Amino acid sequence: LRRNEQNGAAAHVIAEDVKLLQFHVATMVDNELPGLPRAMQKSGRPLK
Amino acid sequence: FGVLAKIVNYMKTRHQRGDTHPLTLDEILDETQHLDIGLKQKQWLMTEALVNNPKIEVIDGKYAFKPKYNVRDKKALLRLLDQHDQRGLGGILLEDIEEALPNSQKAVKALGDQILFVNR
Amino acid sequence: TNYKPVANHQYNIEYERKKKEDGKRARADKQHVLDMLFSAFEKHQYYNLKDLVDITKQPVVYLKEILKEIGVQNVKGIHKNTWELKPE
Amino acid sequence: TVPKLYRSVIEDVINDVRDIFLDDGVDEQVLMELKTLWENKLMGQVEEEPLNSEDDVSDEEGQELFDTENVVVCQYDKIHRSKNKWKFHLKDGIMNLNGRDYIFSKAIGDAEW
Amino acid sequence: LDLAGPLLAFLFRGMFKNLLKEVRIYAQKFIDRGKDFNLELAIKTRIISDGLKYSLATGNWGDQKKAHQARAGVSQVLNRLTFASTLSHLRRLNSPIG
Amino acid sequence: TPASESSGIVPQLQNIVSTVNLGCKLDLKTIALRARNAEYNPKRFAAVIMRIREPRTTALIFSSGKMVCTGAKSEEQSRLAARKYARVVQKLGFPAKFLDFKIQNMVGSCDVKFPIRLEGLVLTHQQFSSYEPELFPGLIYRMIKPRIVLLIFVSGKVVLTGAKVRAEIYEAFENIYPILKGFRK
Amino acid sequence: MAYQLYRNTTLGNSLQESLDELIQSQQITPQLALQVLLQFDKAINAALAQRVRNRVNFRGSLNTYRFCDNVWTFVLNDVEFREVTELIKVDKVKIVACD
Amino acid sequence: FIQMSVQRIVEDAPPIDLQAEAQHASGEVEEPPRYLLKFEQIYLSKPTHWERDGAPSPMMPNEARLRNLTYSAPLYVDITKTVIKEGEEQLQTQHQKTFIGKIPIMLRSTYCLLNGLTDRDLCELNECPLDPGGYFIINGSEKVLIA
Amino acid sequence: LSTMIGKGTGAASFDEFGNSKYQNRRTMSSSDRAMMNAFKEITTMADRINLPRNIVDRTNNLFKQVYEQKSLKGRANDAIASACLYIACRQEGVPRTFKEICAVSRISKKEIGRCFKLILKALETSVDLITTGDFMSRFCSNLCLPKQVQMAATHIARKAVELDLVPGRSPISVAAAAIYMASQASAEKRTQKEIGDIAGVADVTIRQSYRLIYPRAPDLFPTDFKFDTPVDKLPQL
Amino acid sequence: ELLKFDRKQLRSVLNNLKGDKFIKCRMRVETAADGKTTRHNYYFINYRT
Repeated sequence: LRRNEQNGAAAHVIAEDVKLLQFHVATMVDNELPGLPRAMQKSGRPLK
Repeated sequence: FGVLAKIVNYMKTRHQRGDTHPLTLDEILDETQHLDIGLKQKQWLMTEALVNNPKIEVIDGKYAFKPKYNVRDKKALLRLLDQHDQRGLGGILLEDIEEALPNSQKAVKALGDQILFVNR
Repeated sequence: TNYKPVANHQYNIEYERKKKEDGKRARADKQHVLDMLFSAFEKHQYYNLKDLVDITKQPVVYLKEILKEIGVQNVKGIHKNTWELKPE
Repeated sequence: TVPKLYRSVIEDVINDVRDIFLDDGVDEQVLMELKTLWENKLMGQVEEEPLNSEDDVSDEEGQELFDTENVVVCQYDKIHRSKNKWKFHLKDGIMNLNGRDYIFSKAIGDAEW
Repeated sequence: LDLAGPLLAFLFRGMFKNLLKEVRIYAQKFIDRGKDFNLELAIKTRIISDGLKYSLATGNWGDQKKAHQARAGVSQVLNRLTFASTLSHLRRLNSPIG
Repeated sequence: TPASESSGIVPQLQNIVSTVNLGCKLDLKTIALRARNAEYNPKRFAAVIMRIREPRTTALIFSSGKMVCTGAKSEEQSRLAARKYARVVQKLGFPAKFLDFKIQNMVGSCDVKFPIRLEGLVLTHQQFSSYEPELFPGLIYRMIKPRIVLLIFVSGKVVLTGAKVRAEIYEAFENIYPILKGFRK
Repeated sequence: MAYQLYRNTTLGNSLQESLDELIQSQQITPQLALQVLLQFDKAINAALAQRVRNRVNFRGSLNTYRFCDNVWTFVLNDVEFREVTELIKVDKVKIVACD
Repeated sequence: FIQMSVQRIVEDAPPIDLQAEAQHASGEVEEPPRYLLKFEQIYLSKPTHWERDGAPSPMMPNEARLRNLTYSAPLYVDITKTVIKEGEEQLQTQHQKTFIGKIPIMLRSTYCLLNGLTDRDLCELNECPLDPGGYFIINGSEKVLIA
Repeated sequence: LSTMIGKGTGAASFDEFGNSKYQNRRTMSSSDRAMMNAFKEITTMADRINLPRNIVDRTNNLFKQVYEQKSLKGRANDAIASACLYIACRQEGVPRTFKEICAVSRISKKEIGRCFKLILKALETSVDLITTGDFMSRFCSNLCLPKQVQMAATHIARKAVELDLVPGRSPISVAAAAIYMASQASAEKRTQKEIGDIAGVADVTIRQSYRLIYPRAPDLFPTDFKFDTPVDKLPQL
Repeated sequence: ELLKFDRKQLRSVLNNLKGDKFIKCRMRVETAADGKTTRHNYYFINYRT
């Protein structure tokens, strides 16, 4: 995010990181959220 | 279309060989050895095919060009692009200069930083 | 058990047909390709890019030089690359 | 059996195109004259620019077009080569050995170059 | 009741449709290229065995990917203490815990 | 005192590869029509494969002007054979030249006339040999000093390949002949 | 695909010379000779795989050749056509093969 | 189960139709090829075990306990290629045979070796004559399917 | 384990009461997409002939070191996965021939031999020569042969390679000739069209190696073997 | 049409000037000859900010 702002600002490369940064700071604290994806990949062990 | 695309292709390709003169319709069917096409197909492509073209140019009894209306000249790229700024007519794409002006990589680089580039 | 033909029954048959007629062909004087466009675009207006590859015998890197000379590309609201003749 | 085989081919073609002459408007007497006129006709270097120093290395091209060989048209099947050995596989051809016409179905031989 | 009849037939039928599904996936690539039909490759001999050994060791049931919440703890470990302890475990029923 | 403890039996080369560039664009469809001993299949490989019956070689005329001459015996015959194909092209009316000429591949052949133990040669020189009786019956040797590839067989007929100087063949075989002598059955 | 190479051979040229004479005599139309020549080529191609069963062997040496447009034009010299009856030893023969 | 259940499913129609693509404007298409398979009868031989050398060996139920092996039998099937291809080679039959996998086998069954032996033959192979069956062996662990 | 089955403990195939949900995984690795499909092919290919897991575990470790170096990127994954199994089988003591590998994969023998020389260069690992006594286990038990016949064909191929009786011939074809010699001298006589069918060699391949060891037939026989058929009445083929 | 730019490229450039409090917008809701709602965005240099 700091690298994209250092070079060309553009528009699609900035709005995508904002929507992604909010996703990481939300599922980390309050994981159990209805109607929203969670930090889940392919392992299987319940995330603490 | 297929017939209309073939007439326009041969009309511009032969001009780049070394012939700078207007042409009609009987000359194309004679030089390309396509005269035996019939009488119903020759008249149908004379008063309808070349008439529906909105960019066609008729000087007197022949036909001119349509992708470029300006004559050939050495010092002409800078003067033509200057009129678009003082009058506000727009701009000219790179594909229009490379097609009408042969070898445009020499006149652009010789001017220096007089023409700005746009990354699309 | 099974038989071991020191190869593969699904690959040996393909090698016999691949060596009969290879796609590596030559090209010269752009005239035969343009003449075959009238026999295709006469039925329907537009067509698909993959359909012109099977009819003609030119690669993708070479077919683009002809389609961008007497035609123009358009999505036609179907996302797929749709080529058509120039109406002007 | 060779002269008799050519007679069946002639009759198979003449009798076949009889309906074609009737569509244009040609009398049947013209077809009889076409076969009669056709039957009679049957019977060192120091500089890296010059190259003239290594001349006289090829043969004369005049030893090919002088009407001395026998033209034979046919079709190939398999072309195999190995160093100086040249394999040939021909089939369905028409020969002409000094006027006398010949015909065959297959031709598998060998030659060297 | 559900013994070794209808229960084992469900596992033999569930992986049977998966066997035909895996062959159809390899069959879709046949019409794309255009070679010869290969049958000894599309037949997988481990995907079916992995679902039968896992469902009869860890006590699970079903196909794990979908049905695995309605049938839990079906198979257990045979206890070996007394001669009557083994016979009692081999002839013990159960219930879907209501 | 000689270099080795035996020496003898010098190798003999039979294949010399050399390329040359013409420096001009020529129509490949016209050369095949005017030539008398040349192949040109556009549906297989776009090249003019012209052969003549004097050096027992084979020319591989490409499109930019590169011509590969294979089938020569020595380094002098390869240079003479490359100049014969350049004259028949200029005679037809093509401005052909003779630029960029060098030695490419020099395949040789020899025979030690005694068998060796291939089970001990590949085990000791593991970083320089590679033998596999199931794939191809032949020990492919590769030394990192003369850049010469050797093909040791079960009969001793070693075939050398990949070389640019004739002195490299006489040097690689001299430093490897006494080594194979110690592995006598 | 029709093979127009047989029209310029011994059997083809002998028939074209007789058809050209009837044109100058004001008896047939110039558009009629096109249908007769096209019909002769279709009837001669089907007779090569029905009425033809006999074969012949050849033996000689290769001289000059030419390959262009999928046409194997071979010009051999001193070729002896090995046949069980008619044995003719020619000095030079031309073989033009096609696909 | 290993007599009627494994074949009742196959008795229906395991094979499915498969038609190739049309691909027009490529010469003479006529009809695209159509391949179809066909089964017949399932097969289940004696339970064997292959070692690290790829050699068959009789799967002993007592040896599988000390080695912690899974008691299973190689399951076979009859595969017959009854394709049509919709061409000039109509009505053709090709027989094949491809391994499909194993199957768990319960002790004291009709396919095992230690089922018709008396007390004199069971004690020779180091086996308890008073210990019946009714349980599977998965990696040496004794597992049973509770009804 | 078949597919994946991971994350979303709560996923639990949720579908309310009609089974219409359950999303699927997507591009979670990007760069490691071509690597995930390699472990599934090796595990499946090494199961049709029933191979131990120790070879499979060491085969997957060989592909990890090659993909990490990124030196053979321009190559199909089926060719590299079919070549790593040949190395792991040799390091254990029971190598596998190239015939059985091509019969269960879409890779020819020429492609395996080309990729085999590139793996040993980037990883630097010595190899070992194949033997004939280690191949007398999977081929003898297929034709239903006892222990006496199996132990008789091993001494023939072991003594022939020491005195140099068939130079240049591959041990694969030599092992097939020792079985035919031991089968005719017992009660389980087998023809050449049946022995060469399983090994993969042609009918004329065994015939070329049978005439070389024909004069040394009574010499290569072990001392502890019942001669059911005399060496004088041995058929010649 | 004069600048020969793209629909997605010109919009990103005009949004940077509007976001920096340089130019504004004046929407219009009328009716064309076809009978549909035509909306225009007149952009001019506003020196009031």
